[PDB]
Amino acid sequence: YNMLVFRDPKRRPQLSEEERAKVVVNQAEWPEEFKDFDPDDPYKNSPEIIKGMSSWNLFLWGVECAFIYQFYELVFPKSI
Amino acid sequence: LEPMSTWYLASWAMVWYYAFFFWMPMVWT
Amino acid sequence: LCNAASKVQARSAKKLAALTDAGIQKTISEHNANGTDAAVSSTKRYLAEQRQLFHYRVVRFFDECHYIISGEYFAQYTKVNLIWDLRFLTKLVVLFLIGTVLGRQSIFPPIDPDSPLVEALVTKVNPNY
Amino acid sequence: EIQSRKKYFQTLGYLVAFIYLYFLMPKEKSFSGLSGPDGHWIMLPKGRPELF
Amino acid sequence: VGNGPTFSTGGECMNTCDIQNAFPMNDRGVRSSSP
Amino acid sequence: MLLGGFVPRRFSQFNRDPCWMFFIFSVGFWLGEYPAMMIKYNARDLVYDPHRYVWSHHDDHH
Amino acid sequence: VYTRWKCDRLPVFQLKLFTQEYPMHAAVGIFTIIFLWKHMSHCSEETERKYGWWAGYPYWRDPIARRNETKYKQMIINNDVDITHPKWTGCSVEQLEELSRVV
Amino acid sequence: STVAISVQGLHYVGTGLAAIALAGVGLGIGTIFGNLLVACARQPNLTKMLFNYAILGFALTEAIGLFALMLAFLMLFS
Amino acid sequence: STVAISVQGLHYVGTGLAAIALAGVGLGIGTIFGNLLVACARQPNLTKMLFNYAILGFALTEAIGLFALMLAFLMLFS
Amino acid sequence: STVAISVQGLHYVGTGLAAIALAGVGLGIGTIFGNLLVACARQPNLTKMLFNYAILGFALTEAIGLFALMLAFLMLFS
Amino acid sequence: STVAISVQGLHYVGTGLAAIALAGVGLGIGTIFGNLLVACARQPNLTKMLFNYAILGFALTEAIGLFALMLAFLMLFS
Amino acid sequence: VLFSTYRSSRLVSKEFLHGPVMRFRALGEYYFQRAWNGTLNWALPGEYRLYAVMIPFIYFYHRWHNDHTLDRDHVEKAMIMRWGGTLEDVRKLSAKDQLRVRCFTDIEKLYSAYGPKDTYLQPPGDTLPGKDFYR
Amino acid sequence: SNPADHFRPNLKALTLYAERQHYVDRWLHVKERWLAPWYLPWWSPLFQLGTWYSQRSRNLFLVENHLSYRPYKFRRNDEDRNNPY
Amino acid sequence: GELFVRPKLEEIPPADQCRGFFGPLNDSLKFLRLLDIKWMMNR
Amino acid sequence: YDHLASWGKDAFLRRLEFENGPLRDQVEAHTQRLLAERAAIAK
Amino acid sequence: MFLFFFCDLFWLRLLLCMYYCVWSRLCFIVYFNCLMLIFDFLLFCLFDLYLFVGLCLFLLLWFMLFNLYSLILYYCITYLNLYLLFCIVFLLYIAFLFLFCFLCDFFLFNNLLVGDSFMDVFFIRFLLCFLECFSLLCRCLSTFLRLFCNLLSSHFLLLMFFDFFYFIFVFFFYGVFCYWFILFIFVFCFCLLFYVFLYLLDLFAAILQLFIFCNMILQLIMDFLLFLLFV
Ligand SMILES: CCCCCCCCCCCCCCCCCC(=O)OC[C@H](COP(=O)([O-])OCC(O)COP(=O)([O-])OC[C@@H](COC(=O)CCCCCCCCCCCCCCCCC)OC(=O)CCCCCCCCCCCCCCCCC)OC(=O)CCCCCCCCCCCCCCCCC
Ligand SMILES: CCCCCCCCCCCCCCCCCC(=O)OC[C@H](COP(=O)([O-])OCC(O)COP(=O)([O-])OC[C@@H](COC(=O)CCCCCCCCCCCCCCCCC)OC(=O)CCCCCCCCCCCCCCCCC)OC(=O)CCCCCCCCCCCCCCCCC
Ligand SMILES: CCCCCCCCCCCCCCCCCC(=O)OC[C@H](COP(=O)([O-])OCC(O)COP(=O)([O-])OC[C@@H](COC(=O)CCCCCCCCCCCCCCCCC)OC(=O)CCCCCCCCCCCCCCCCC)OC(=O)CCCCCCCCCCCCCCCCC
Ligand SMILES: CCCCCCCCCCCCCCCCCC(=O)OC[C@H](COP(=O)([O-])OCC(O)COP(=O)([O-])OC[C@@H](COC(=O)CCCCCCCCCCCCCCCCC)OC(=O)CCCCCCCCCCCCCCCCC)OC(=O)CCCCCCCCCCCCCCCCC
Ligand SMILES: CCCCCCCCCCCCCCCCCC(=O)OC[C@H](COP(=O)([O-])OCC[N+](C)(C)C)OC(=O)CCCCCCCCCCCCCCCCC
Ligand SMILES: CCCCCCCCCCCCCCCCCC(=O)OC[C@H](COP(=O)(O)OCCN)OC(=O)CCCCCCCCCCCCCCCCC
Ligand SMILES: CCCCCCCCCCCCCCCCCC(=O)OC[C@H](COP(=O)(O)OCCN)OC(=O)CCCCCCCCCCCCCCCCC
Repeated sequence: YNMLVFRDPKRRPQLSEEERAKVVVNQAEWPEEFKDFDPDDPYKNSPEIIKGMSSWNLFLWGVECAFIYQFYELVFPKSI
Repeated sequence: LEPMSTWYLASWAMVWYYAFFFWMPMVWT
Repeated sequence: LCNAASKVQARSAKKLAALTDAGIQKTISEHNANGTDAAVSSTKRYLAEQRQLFHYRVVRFFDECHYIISGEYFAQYTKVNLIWDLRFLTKLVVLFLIGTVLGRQSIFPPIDPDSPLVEALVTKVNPNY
Repeated sequence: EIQSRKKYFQTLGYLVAFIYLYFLMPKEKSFSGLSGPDGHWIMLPKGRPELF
Repeated sequence: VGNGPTFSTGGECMNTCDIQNAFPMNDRGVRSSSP
Repeated sequence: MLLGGFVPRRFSQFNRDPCWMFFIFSVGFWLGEYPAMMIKYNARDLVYDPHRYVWSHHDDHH
Repeated sequence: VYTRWKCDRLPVFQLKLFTQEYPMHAAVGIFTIIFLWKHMSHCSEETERKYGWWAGYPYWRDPIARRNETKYKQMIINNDVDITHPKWTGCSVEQLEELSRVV
Repeated sequence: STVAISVQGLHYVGTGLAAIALAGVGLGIGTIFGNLLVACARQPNLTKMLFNYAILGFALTEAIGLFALMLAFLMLFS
Repeated sequence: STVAISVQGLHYVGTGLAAIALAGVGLGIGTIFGNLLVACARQPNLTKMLFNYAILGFALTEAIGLFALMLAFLMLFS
Repeated sequence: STVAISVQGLHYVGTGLAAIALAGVGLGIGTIFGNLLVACARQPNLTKMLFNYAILGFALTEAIGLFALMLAFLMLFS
Repeated sequence: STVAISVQGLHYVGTGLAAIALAGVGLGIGTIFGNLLVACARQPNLTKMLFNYAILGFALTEAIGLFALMLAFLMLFS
Repeated sequence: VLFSTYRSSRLVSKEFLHGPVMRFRALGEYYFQRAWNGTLNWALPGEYRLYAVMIPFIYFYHRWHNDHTLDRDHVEKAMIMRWGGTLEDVRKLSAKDQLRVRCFTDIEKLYSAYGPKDTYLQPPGDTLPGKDFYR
Repeated sequence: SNPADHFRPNLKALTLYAERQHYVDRWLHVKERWLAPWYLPWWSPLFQLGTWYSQRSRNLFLVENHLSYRPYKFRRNDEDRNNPY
Repeated sequence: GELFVRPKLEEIPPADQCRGFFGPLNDSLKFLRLLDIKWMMNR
Repeated sequence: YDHLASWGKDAFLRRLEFENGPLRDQVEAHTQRLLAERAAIAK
Repeated sequence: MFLFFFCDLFWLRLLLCMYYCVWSRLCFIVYFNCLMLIFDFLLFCLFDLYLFVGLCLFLLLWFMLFNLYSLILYYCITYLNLYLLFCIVFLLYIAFLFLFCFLCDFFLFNNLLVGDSFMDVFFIRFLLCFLECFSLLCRCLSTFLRLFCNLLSSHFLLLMFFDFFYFIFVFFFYGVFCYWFILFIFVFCFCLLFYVFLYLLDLFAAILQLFIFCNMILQLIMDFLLFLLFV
């Protein structure tokens, strides 16, 4: 998949079909982070860097910073 | 336009000459 | 006008079927069987829960105030708490500015009568605004 | 080891320089005169009355 | 295992590079990123 | 050279990496400055400078 | 083993690089520097007023005049120059006094 | 008698003339791609190589159009 | 004597000249498609890769036409 | 009567006219690369040799544009 | 009435018009080399002779360009 | 004999500031020393996060510099020329008046060449002060 | 005009002025100080390198006899084409 | 382009074969070879 | 590279370790089977 | 007059120090042709044909740090002056030319006299030699002019389009709430498309112009190189 121009790398298969069919999948040994692993969304279960901090919260934080940058002089103007 | 100007061309070109004679060796090594 | 509506409905149906949430699918099936609206029911449930949790919010507020005043909050202070406090301060500042703008009901400070800018007010193209 | 130490010191110096340039250094020849120098002459003769 | 780096590659694929022979090939047929 | 790295699948994943967290904060700043300019520079109480015809850059550069 | 880039210090490597690796380029660069400082190192006051200021020349304070005034005051004070000399004024001191009494 | 006149509006005329140079450049670029399509259909095995040469030609041809456009800005902003 | 004159309507003249820059752009685009048909007719299996390159050529040619059009509208409003 | 007039914005017109010469240079370059792309597909083994000649034409074709560009400056800055 | 006027700024227009003549010279050179590339692929064994003839054609076109520049410089100065 | 031409002549011990240097190298190496971080001529790396972090920071500091140091000069010139031609005359105004004037300057900047020209051209019959108001 | 103003260096800090006469004289003093000592004979290549080219250039300047007028290099105003003074 | 090999003494044509602006400057006109630039170029 | 141990592994490094680690064959098989199923469903 | 200023690379210098205190491989180069001049084996040159590699790499690094990063708004190209670029190209081109000339091998210039003995020497070949000698200097001038003009035009266009986009976005976004919202949406989508297209075009053109800038110098060098065959 892509996010703007950034494309998610994909691992090339190395096993042939015959050898691949003989592989037994045991997700019990997999880490909890990667279970029901999906190439199209591998980070769905990945933990958040900060608990309770959503992406929308950061977006709103940036918007608030912009609003401050544009409106602070309106409330606390300073002379030349 | 300053890009077509010459009233301070020497000082302006000192940047390139410094890069060539002093910074290129550091990048080289 | 009709083909577009059918296409939008089909896309929404595909997306609704795509989700693999057991609770959401179960609620959707139950409401479809009963012919009711799931989203409205969820809204009413949330409003009822909030109505029943008001005094819980009050108690939590007092407990948090005691926790902060006691100094226990700063004893275990970490970088994450610093990040949250910075977010909190930013929201406080922006809210203060918005409150001032609304309080004076004008983006810019009003012009005093003795200011030389009064002419601009006199020369408004549309006095109504 | 040598390069790591040298680059650490260079990084500190460049950080200080960047801060000073982009947040403290005023631009020369300001219209109001409130910030920055307007230029001045140097290498002026001194103690050479015969020069004039 | 650790998070340490390894022999640098330069963002190159060794199965098609001009010096691919210098990189050993494993059983799976993938040339190594290093000697 | 755009070879690899963490790539969030959607908006909600931007919080799974500090670098993308900073990126989304910056994007929020970028996009939210425009509405701020809309509100500030299209305000009812905004008034043109009475002395705007006293001087302008057009006469200066001319 | 010995290598210029790895064993020599930075100034030594710089001299070696620009003397035994790129000497002609260095010579041309020095020539061009000399030319630039010999023919492109002057700016008249009018040129400075036209293009020498970011937002425009602030005629309301004329910093060029103040700069020249400081320059000339410093020169006169340090060099002990008698600006009342006839060559500067074109007239004798007595004529200067007569003019001062007249005006 | 000696009379000196300075017409301001002439800079528009010169600016428009320079824009005409883009007619050749735009046409020239289309010529390159036209040959590219007629060449890829004659030897598709080299399509990637041809596409590379086509792009190089596009820039060189495009570079000239920028020269004219620069003059347009110079006179339009002076 | 020093005389300064300001002719208003000249901006119409300059704008019209920039419009002529679209003659080559329109011709160039038509040339690309004409070549595309021949390439498709002489190599019918490559009906998509050629189409993509034709679009790419059109985009670049359109870009040149848009650079000129910016001056055409800008002078018309100057 | 003897009247001398000096119109001080005419150098814009001459500069634009000289800039028009760049249309031919751009068109010629596009023609060169169009022939190059359609010639490589015919004799790919000599691709490299053709490219050298193509650049030579560009070197001998871009130079002419410089003269016209040179005149533009000699009149734009005077 | 008899009125004699001497406009000092009309030589710029003439210089620009003469410079337009180079658009044909540049395009002619592009045509020469475009055919040269085609001919070389057709019969690569005669590359040198074709290159020699192409140079001869370029020289003649360049000579015409020199004549145009001579008129341009004369009007620009005189 | 006075100074050595060889880099081997050490001036400090091998353990001087080892810890901070190791921390700095850890900062440098974690994201850059990777297979996917293939640079193009040392200037364009392959790690996406490097772009995502560096572009906003560069833009932020450049914009701060431009706003607080460069455009400020134009704003001050406009205020001075339009309100007396002297700094003291501008300072005679209040902070709110200066804010209004500076925001009008921002309006003019935003309009540029794509907007109404009455902002700097005085229509005939206008009662507002002209260019010779302070002369 | 405004778009053209965006192509200027953004980190100008200080500007210094100096007359050509003053620093040329100071350079001549330094050159004399370093070439004066007895242990540098006049026939040494270093001394000739220091002096001969400058002497030749100055002699060429003095010998110059031009029918046209060359305006002063360091006037107050050099932007007026119709006023060489 | 390619390597250049100086001609041998026997491979150099005689001076009399060279042509000037109008014609060869043979006997009774040899001293005119000095002044004829085109003859020198051809030689 | 002991000085890097404090930094640990990020999401991308954990993904790479999981995919190319000792469980690489299982992950490859699962991913290929899932992709084949999705392709079949699409058709 | 002595002006003291600084380049706009201090942060990039800091990043170079931080990320290159340890070695890293380089496999992608803008101008790779400076390393592979000879393609047929057994051919070798006694001239220092590989002397231009270091200068090429450094120039690529410098111009890439400046031009590519200039797409970021408010980033300054400190060296963007016509005569400064002229000085740079003069240095490089004339240095290589004087390296060839100091060799004091006049036969090296035999190829300047174009044509064969059949062509008239004075009226054809000599004129061609004159034109080629002029064309060398014209190539230098064209290189520097192209490098200057490409950047200047690209950035002018970017500034103008960004100004227009700012104007329409700020002063006409209210149309979203009005009955003519569709027109504004169409215009906004077109502006976004144009923004993306311009950024991609500039990114590609900067690298391509650097490639051409180095290729002109390499062509100058190659025009006077002679290869011997091993036996
Ligand atoms: C200067 C001062 C002036 C002061 C004036 C006075 C001020 C007021 C004073 C008091 C007056 C008396 C009280 C009046 C109250 C009236 C409101 C009320 O009670 O609402 C409850 C009522 C629901 O009550 P209910 O039916 O009992 O609910 C039962 C359940 O609880 C249902 O539960 P639920 O689970 O459903 O809960 C969700 C529900 C409940 O949520 C809410 O309660 C919402 C908020 C309620 C207050 C709304 C006030 C609105 C007042 C005007 C706008 C002010 C700003 C509002 C900002 C809201 C932000 C969210 O959400 C909604 O209501 C959704 C509404 C939005 C639907 C969006 C669908 C758009 C489809 C478009 C398709 C187009 C296709 C075209 C194809 C063409 C092809 C050719 O909701 C509404 O009426 C919603 C109205 C929303 C209007 C929005 C208008 C925005 C402006 C126009 C759009 C411009 C931009 C976009 C243009 C795009 C191009 C076209
Ligand atoms: C066995 C003994 C054991 C002793 C154990 C002792 C243990 C305890 C520690 C001892 C105490 C500390 C010792 C010093 C440590 C220094 C730092 C360090 O460790 O560095 C790493 C390293 C440690 O040594 P190592 O690795 O063991 O061995 C070194 C290698 O052997 C050779 O290295 P390399 O050749 O590879 O590289 C040397 C150098 C290349 O070589 C040079 O650069 C040397 C030559 C430079 C000349 C520059 C001036 C030229 C002027 C023009 C000429 C004037 C002529 C005048 C003639 C007379 C006129 C009358 O490389 C560099 O330039 C890159 C490194 C630069 C470092 C960064 C500098 C800035 C840091 C700023 C931090 C603070 C920021 C502000 C904070 C503010 C807070 C509010 O040391 C160096 O690399 C040495 C760097 C020296 C730089 C000197 C620059 C001077 C600039 C200012 C001049 C002021 C002049 C004023 C004149 C006024 C007139 C009015
Ligand atoms: C004690 C030192 C030695 C004393 C003397 C010893 C015995 C004689 C030595 C040889 C003398 C050669 C005479 C001329 C030969 C033919 C060439 C020619 O035509 O020359 C014209 C003219 C000389 O005039 P002249 O023909 O003798 O007759 C006077 C005429 O009446 C004037 O007529 P004009 O119309 O030509 O006048 C225009 C103007 C024309 O003036 C110019 O155009 C000046 C050109 C300067 C060229 C510099 C060459 C070296 C460049 C190295 C690479 C730099 C890269 C970029 C770096 C940028 C950032 C710093 O003339 C002047 O005012 C001449 C003043 C020259 C002052 C030289 C000061 C050099 C400072 C170097 C600073 C380097 C900083 C590096 C910092 C690194 C830190 C890590 O300029 C030169 O010859 C320039 C080169 C002078 C070389 C001197 C020996 C080496 C340097 C020793 C001092 C080092 C100081 C370091 C300070 C560090 C502070 C941090
Ligand atoms: C009168 C007012 C004052 C001014 C007087 C001026 C006199 C002028 C005389 C006439 C000259 C005529 C010709 C002028 C032509 C100019 C052309 C020009 O500008 O071209 C642009 C061009 C721009 O080049 P660029 O591409 O920007 O790169 C050059 C950069 O320097 C960056 O290049 P880079 O990074 O490749 O350079 C290597 C770099 C490698 O990287 C590093 O090393 C990193 C650090 C970089 C430093 C340099 C950047 C500076 C950034 C801005 C300033 C920083 C903050 C300063 C704060 C000042 C506060 C007032 O290393 C260094 O820079 C070595 C020096 C490191 C110093 C470290 C000192 C540590 C001290 C620690 C003390 C601790 C005490 C503890 C006590 C405890 C007690 C208990 O300039 C040059 O190439 C250089 C032009 C210089 C010409 C010579 C001028 C004469 C020397 C003047 C020295 C004055 C010293 C006294 C000042 C006192 C304060 C007021
Ligand atoms: C090899 C190819 C590389 C391709 C890189 C592609 C990057 C894709 C970026 C997507 C959009 C990013 C948006 C960032 C927003 C930041 C905050 C903000 O407000 O920005 C507004 C700014 C400007 O947006 P604006 O114009 O809307 O600003 C409006 C502001 N007013 C109204 C005040 C004028 O955003 C940009 O300038 C983004 C342009 C990015 C173009 C690509 C640059 C690539 C070259 C630099 C690479 C650096 C890598 C360094 C790595 C380390 C090296 C050692
Ligand atoms: C894809 C869609 C979604 C995308 C989202 C992306 C982010 C966008 C976020 C948008 C945020 C709000 C945008 C604000 C737009 C401009 C607001 C403004 O100030 O405009 C009002 C302005 C008043 O000034 P006026 O008197 O008309 O003339 C001024 C001339 N000196 O007059 C005008 O400008 C004329 C406006 C006429 C049309 C009005 C339309 C809105 C009507 C309902 C508004 C209700 C708002 C309630 C908020 C209450 C605030 C206290
Ligand atoms: C040659 C001198 C002859 C006359 C005698 C002068 C003696 C002055 C008193 C000195 C006392 C302190 C000495 C400390 C040790 C100095 C060691 C030294 O010189 O090392 C040079 C060192 C750089 O060393 P490096 O190049 O890395 O390798 C060296 C090995 N080859 O460089 C450094 O790190 C800098 C160390 C500077 C130490 C001070 C030097 C002062 C010299 C002054 C000379 C002028 C006369 C002084 C007279 C004083 C009278 C009281």
